[PDB]
Amino acid sequence: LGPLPPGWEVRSTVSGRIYFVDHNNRTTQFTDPRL
Amino acid sequence: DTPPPAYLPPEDP
Repeated sequence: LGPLPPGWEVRSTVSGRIYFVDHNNRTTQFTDPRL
Repeated sequence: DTPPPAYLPPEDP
């Protein structure tokens, strides 16, 4: 709904699914904060 | 979609 945290890599696939792969804290999430 | 995979560095055009 707003901000994107630094360290967040957006690993996207053509299916239309963005899925989070943060290289810093090492975390994975389907909820994208930019939306 | 299903539960999220492990983390990789991204392929994004």
